[PDB]
Amino acid sequence: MAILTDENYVDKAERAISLLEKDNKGNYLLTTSQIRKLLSLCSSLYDRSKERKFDELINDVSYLRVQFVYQSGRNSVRVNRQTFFPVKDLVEKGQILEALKEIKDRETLQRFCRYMEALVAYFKFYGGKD
Amino acid sequence: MSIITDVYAREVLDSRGNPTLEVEVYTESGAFGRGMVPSGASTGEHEAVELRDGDKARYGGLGTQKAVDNVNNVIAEHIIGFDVRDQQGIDRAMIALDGTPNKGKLGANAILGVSIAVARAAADYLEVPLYSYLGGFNTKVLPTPMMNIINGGSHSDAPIAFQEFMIVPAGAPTFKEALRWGAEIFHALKKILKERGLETAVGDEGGFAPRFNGTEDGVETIIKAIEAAGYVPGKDVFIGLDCASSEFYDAEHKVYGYTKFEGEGAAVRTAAEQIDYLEELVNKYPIITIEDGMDENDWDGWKALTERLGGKVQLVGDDFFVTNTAYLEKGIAEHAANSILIKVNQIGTLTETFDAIEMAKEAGYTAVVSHRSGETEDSTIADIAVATNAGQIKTGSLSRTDRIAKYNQLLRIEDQLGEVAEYRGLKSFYNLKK
Amino acid sequence: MSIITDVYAREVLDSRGNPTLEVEVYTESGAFGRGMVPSGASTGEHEAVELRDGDKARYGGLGTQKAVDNVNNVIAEHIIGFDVRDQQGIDRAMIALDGTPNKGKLGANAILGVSIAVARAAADYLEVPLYSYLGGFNTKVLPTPMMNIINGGSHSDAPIAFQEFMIVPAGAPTFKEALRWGAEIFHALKKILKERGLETAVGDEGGFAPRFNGTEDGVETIIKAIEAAGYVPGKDVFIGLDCASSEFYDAEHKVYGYTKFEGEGAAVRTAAEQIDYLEELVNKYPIITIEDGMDENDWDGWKALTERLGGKVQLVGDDFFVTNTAYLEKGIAEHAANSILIKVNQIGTLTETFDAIEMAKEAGYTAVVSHRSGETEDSTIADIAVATNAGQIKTGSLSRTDRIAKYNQLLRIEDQLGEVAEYRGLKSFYNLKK
Amino acid sequence: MSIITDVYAREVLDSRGNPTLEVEVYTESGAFGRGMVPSGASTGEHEAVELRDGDKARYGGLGTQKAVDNVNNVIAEHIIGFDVRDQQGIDRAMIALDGTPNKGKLGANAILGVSIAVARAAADYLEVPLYSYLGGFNTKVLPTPMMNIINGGSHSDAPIAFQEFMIVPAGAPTFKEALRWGAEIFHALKKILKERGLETAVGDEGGFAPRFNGTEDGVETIIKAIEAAGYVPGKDVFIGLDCASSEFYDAEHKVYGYTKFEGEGAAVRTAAEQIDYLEELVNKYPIITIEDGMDENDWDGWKALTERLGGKVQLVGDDFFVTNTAYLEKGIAEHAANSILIKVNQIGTLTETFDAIEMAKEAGYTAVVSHRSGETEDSTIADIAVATNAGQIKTGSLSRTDRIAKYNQLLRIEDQLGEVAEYRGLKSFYNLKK
Amino acid sequence: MKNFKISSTYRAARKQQKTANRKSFYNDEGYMISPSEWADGVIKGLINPKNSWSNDHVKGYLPRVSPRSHWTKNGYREYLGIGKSRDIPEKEPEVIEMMDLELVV
Repeated sequence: MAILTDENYVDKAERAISLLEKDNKGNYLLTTSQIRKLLSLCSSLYDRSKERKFDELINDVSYLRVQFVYQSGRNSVRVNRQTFFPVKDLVEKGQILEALKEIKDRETLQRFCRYMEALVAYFKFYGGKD
Repeated sequence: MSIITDVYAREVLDSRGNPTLEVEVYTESGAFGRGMVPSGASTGEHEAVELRDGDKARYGGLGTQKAVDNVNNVIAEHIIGFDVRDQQGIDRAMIALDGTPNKGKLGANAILGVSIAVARAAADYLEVPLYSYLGGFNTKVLPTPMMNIINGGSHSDAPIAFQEFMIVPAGAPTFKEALRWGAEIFHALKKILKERGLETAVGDEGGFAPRFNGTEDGVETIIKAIEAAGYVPGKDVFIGLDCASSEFYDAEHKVYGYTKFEGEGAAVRTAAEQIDYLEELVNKYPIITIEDGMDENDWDGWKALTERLGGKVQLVGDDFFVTNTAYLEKGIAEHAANSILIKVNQIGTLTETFDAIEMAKEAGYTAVVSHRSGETEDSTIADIAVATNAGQIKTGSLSRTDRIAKYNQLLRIEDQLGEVAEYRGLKSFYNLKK
Repeated sequence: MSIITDVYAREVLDSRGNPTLEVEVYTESGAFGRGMVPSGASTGEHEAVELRDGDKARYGGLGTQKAVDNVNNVIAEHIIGFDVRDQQGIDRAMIALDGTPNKGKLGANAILGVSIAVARAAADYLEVPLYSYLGGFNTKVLPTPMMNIINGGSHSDAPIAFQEFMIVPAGAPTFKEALRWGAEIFHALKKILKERGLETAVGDEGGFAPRFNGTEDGVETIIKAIEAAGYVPGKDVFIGLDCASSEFYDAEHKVYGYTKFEGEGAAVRTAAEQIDYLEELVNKYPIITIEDGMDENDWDGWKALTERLGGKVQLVGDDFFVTNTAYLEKGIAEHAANSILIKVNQIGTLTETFDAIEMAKEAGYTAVVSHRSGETEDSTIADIAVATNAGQIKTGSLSRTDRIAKYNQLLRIEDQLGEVAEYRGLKSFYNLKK
Repeated sequence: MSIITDVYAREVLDSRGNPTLEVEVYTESGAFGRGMVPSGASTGEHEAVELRDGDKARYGGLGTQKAVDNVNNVIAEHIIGFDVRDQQGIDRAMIALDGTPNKGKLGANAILGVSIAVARAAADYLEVPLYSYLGGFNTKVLPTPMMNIINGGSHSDAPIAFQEFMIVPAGAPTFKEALRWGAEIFHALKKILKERGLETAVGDEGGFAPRFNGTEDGVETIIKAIEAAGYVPGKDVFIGLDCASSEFYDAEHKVYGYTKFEGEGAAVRTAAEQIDYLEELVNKYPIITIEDGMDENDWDGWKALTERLGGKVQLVGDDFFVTNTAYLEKGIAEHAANSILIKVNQIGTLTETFDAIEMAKEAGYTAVVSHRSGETEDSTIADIAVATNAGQIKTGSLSRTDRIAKYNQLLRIEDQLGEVAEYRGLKSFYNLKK
Repeated sequence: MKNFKISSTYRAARKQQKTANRKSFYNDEGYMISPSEWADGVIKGLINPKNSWSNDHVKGYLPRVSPRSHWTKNGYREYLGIGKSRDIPEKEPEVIEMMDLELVV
C-alpha cells in the first residue's frame, strides 16, 4: 500500500497544502525561502534519476531525508507571541517522510519528486509568498 | 523619592459580600496608598462600566480577577515611573490606555482604584491630609449629611413607591452635633418601630424597611421620631426623598405608574400629576430634597419640575445625569434640576469627578457626593466632599460601618480643622433662594 | 525616634450608631498608630468595664467623652516619653495607673484604645506588618472562620432558643477559597429565604434572622444552602452553634427553659437533658462547634458536657470564661470546655489578651478571636489571630463592612504571606481527636 | 538596606575541640549576624544529618570544609538578594535547595548556621533584641533550668545506668535566684565529693562524673548537697533524670539490661518492671522530670509509662521524638510522653524548630530547649526559650561557658525585661496536674 | 546584572526630565503602537507587557550605571567586581612576521 500513486498525487498535494496553518489575516505561514533547499535537492534528484541507476542514488535520497527532517525542525515563525513551524506542518500534512520511505526505484523517486512539484505549485497558487 | 515603584491590585469583598478590588501604590521613598473601589454596575449605556469575570463557578459571575489582572499587567507597566503627585497625568494616561468612552476594556473599577491609591500615596508622601492634597489650602466646609432612615420602592415589600427617605440635620451648629442628632433620631425611630411591631433590621445602607401604609405614613413616623428625639422638624431636621421614579415609570405610556410598588389600586400619575403630587408633598411636610423625581429620559418633565419647585426644593439628578459632564451640561442648558449626585465609580476617575463637581458648582448647582450600595472601609468620598467644599454628602444611615466610616472620617476632618471648620447647614443649599 | 510624642483620643461612632473612642499615637520620627475600640459592656462582675458618660441628654447615656478625657489628660501625660516598642511596659503602666481590677477608673475602652494605637505605631515605626510585630517571625496560620449565618434567641422573633448558627468552611484549601465558599453559601441562603418568603434584612452581625419553625428548621435550611452552593456538609462546610444558654437558664429551678424563646410548648430540660439534646443535635447534623452550651455558672453541667461531647465537638466558653485568666485556669483545672472565646475588650490590653491566648494554647484549648456586637473599621483582631497562630476566628457574617474588614485584612495577610501561608481547616481543631 | 548582600562561612572549633562551622550575614545597610552551629550527628534514619569532610588525615574525618564550601558557593548565591526579615522564605528556599528530607546534600549544620545568622542579622537591622524578633512583643517568661549535677551511664565509669542527673530550682522567686541556688548546690556537691575522696574534674556537659555506688547513692548525695546549700528538696529544688534507656535496651530480648552499666548482678527489667522501678524512684525521691525513660522504639512501654507517671512526672522524649514533627504527631495521637526535648540542629532550621515548639504546646506538651554535647559560645537557644515562652531549658551545668554563656544570656534577658520578666518556676510544668 | 547598579545622577535626571511620563509602546514585532492598542494586545495575550515599552530618552550623556558595593569579611566595603575581575594574564599575543608590507604614510 503506497500513499503516492500516479492517479492521486496532485489532488493529495491540493488537500495537503489547503490544510496548512494560516495567520489570522489569512496568509500562509510557510514561505518559499524556507523550502528552497529542499526544492533544489528534489529537482537535482529528479534530474539525476533519468541518467544514473537507482543504486547510485542511494545517498542522495538519504541526504534529502535528513535535510527534510532538519528543515522541519529548524524553521520557526513567531507571530502574536505564538511560534509555529511551517516546514514541519507541511511535512506532516503532506506525509513527506512516509512517501520518502516508499522510494525504492526510479519510478517511486520520480513520483515523489513530481509530488513535491505539485505541492509547491499549489502552495504558490493559494497565495504563498517567496 | 516620589516616583511610583509598585502598583498592585488584589481582589477583596465589598459590604454585600460581593467581590471588588483594591489597589496599593508604593513610591520610591516608601509612601503608601490604598484605594478600595465601591461596587457599581457592569452594564451601562452612558455610564462607566466595571469589568466582571462572568465565570458562574466563582462568586456567581461577580469575580474581579480580570480587573485585578488589568491593573497588575497593563496599568502597572504604564504608571510605574510616574510621579505620585501627577494625579492628572496618571488619570489621563489611564484614560488614554483604556481607549473607550465607557472604560470597558480596563474596567472603570480598575482605573478608579488606581486613581484613589495614587491620590492617597501622594498625600502620604507630602505628609498632608487627603482633603488638603485634593482641594488645596482652603478646605474648611463640613458637608451636611442626608441620613437615609426609611427604605421603600424596590428595597422593601411595603406599598411605598419612593426608594429612600432621609433626614437632613441642617439646623445643627457643627457636624458633630448633626451626627449626634441623626444617631438619636435613628434610635428614636428604632424604638417607635419596635413599639409599632414593625421590622427593625437594616438594609444595604443601614436604613429600615418597615411595612408602612404608604409614603405619607413613613414621613409622619419620621417626623414623630424627630420630635421624640427632641428636635423641631422644618427648623432643625428636614426630610429628603429619593423617589427613583425611573423604576416605576412606564416609558411607552409616558405615565409614572405607582401601581408597581403600591398594589393594583394605586393612583396612576402622568407628568403634571407627578409634579403637583410632589408639590403637595412639599407643602404638607418639611421636605428640602427630592431626588430622581422624574424619569432619566423625561427632560420636559424635569424642566417643569425645576420651574415649579426648583426655587425652594433641591432637585437632585442621580440617574438623570449619572455623573456625566455632557448630561450635566445639557441639564444646565435646559434648566433641568439644580443638583447632581456625584458617584466616583460612575465616571471612574478623580480628575473627572472633580471636573463634574466644578462644572456643577459654576452653574449654581449643588454637588452631592454619594455612596454606593456595596461600599468598603475606604472613606475617600468624605475627603472629596471636604476638599471640594461641596457642603452636602449622602453616605447612608447610622447603622453599618460601610456608612459609619465616612462619618468617622468627617469627625476626624472636623477635629483636624479645629476652629477653621465650618458647618453651614441650610447655607450649604446655595442652589435655593433665601 | 521611637519615643512616644503624642497620645490623643477622640469620640467616634461604632457599627450600631453608639459612640466609642479612637486613640492616635505619634512618635518622634513620625510613626503613627490608630486604635479604635469595639463597644463592650459597662456592667460585669469580673469582666473589664468601659466608661460611659451616663448623660441622658447626649447619645442616650452612651457618650464616651469621659474616656476621651481620661486618655487626653491622664494616660497621655503618663505614656508620652515611653518607647513605642515597649508594649508590655506601657500596658503595665496603664494597668497600675488604673489601680482597679476591672479597669473602672480609667475605662477599659480607653486602655484598649491606647494599647492598640501603641502596638500599631510600633509596627509602623519598624515598617513591619502588625502580625509580624505582635507574634514574631513564625506567623503563618490563617484562621478558620465561623461565619454566623442565622440568628435567634434575643436577636430574632423566631421560636429558636439558640442565639446564632455558623458555617465553618474547614475543608477549603486556602483562606481565599474558604471566604468564597462562605460568600456563595450566604448568597444561596439569601435566595432560599427569598423563595420561602422569609425576611432578608441582616442583623447586627450581618446574618439573617428569618421566622423559622425551630432549631432543626434553621439547621436544615443551612444544610440546603450549603448543598445549593455546591459543597458537601460534613466534609467541606460544618455547622457551629452559639446557644447562649445563659439567656434561657432559670437559676432558681436549675433548668434550661426554652419556653423563653420557643413558646409555651417548649421543653424545660435539666443539665442532663440539655446535654442529651446537644448530643443528639451533634449526631443528627454536622456540628463541629457548640458555644455557651451550658450556663456560665453551671460548672457541673459544663464538666458533664465536656466529658460527654468534648472528644468530638468543640465546646467554647464565651460567658463561661469572659476572657478571664482566673476563670480560664479554673476551667482548665476541672476539665470544663476545650475552647475559650477571646474578646480583646473584655480583658483590656493586648498583653493580657496574648497571655490568655497562650495559657489556653498551653492547656490544649483553642483560642477563638471574636468580634463584638458593635464593631469598627479597625481590623486588629485579624492580626491578633494570625500573630498568635490561633487558627480560629469568629468575626461575623458576610454582609457588613464591620465584619468584611476583618476578612479583607485576612486576605491581605494571606497575600503578603504568600507561599508560607497555611490554612489548616480541620487541623486547626487541635482540641479534638482525629 | 535589609537585602542580604554577603553570606560567609568559616570552620571553627566546638567545646570538645572537634570542628564545626560558623556563618556570617551582612545586609546592604551593614546589619550583621553571626550564627554558630552546635556539634550534632551525621547519622540517623529520621533526623537531620550534618555534613563532614570524611578526610581521616584532617581532624579525624570531622572537618567541616564541605559544609563551609556549601554555604559559600551554593547557599550564598541563592540567599543573596532576599530580605533579611524573610526568615520563613529563606528557610523554605534553603530546604528546597537541599531537596532531601534529612538535609544531607547541603548539610543540616550549614542550613542551621545560615538560619541563625539571618535571624540575628534581622534582629540587628530592626535594632530589637533577638527574643523580641523571634517571639514578638509578648516574650516575658524566663525558663526554669534543669541543670546537670551528676553523670553516669556512658559518660562515667561508675555503676550508674542513668546518663544524667539534674537539679531543677523551681521554687526560686526569680531566674537570678535560681541560678544562684544552682551554683551554690554545685559548689556544695563539689565540697562533698572532695570530702568523700571522689573525683572533681568535669565532663563534656560541665557536670561531675564521680565513682558512686549506684543511682540511689547519687540521688542521695544530690539531696544531701541541696540541703547543705540550705534549700528544701521537694519544695525549692527538685531532681530530674535523663535515663537514656536506649543505650541499655536489648531489642532482641525486649528487656532493659542494667548489666551494661551497673555491673554483673545488675537487675534485668522488662517494660513493666522498668515502669515499676521508675515509679518507685519517683515515690522515693523528689523526681519531677524523667527523660528517655523508655527506648526510642518502645511505643507501648512509653504509653504505659505516660499512663502511670504522666500525671505527676514530666516525661521528656529526646531519642523518642528526635524533635521530629511526624514522631511528635504520632506521640500526641498515641498519648506517649508529655514533653519533647527540642534540639535545633536535629532539625536544621529555626522555622521548623518553632513549628515543633508550637505544635507541642498545642497538645499540652512542654518544649524543653536543649543544648548539645559539643556547644559553642553562641547562646541563641536562650533567646529561643524566652521567645516561645517555653519556660523550660536544659543548657548544662555551672562549670563551663558553653553553658554559662546561655545562663548569662538569660541573665541579660531578665535584666532587659525588667518588671515584665516572669519566672513561673513550678508553674512552668503545665503538662502536669494541679 | 549584580556587579553594577543604576546611578543616582541618572535616576535624578530621569525623574525630573519626566521621561517615564512619555512611554512608547510596541507590539510583538517591535513596532510603535498607541497605548490603547498596546493595552488591547496585552489583555488579549498577543503582547508581552514586560519587554514592550520604552522610557523616552534622557539627554546629556550621563553615566547610567555606577559600581555596586558589598561587605568584605572584616566589615569593610568593596566594589563587587574589583577583586574577582581576573586571575590569569590570558597568555597572548602572537607576533606575526609581516616585514614585507608596504605601509601608507
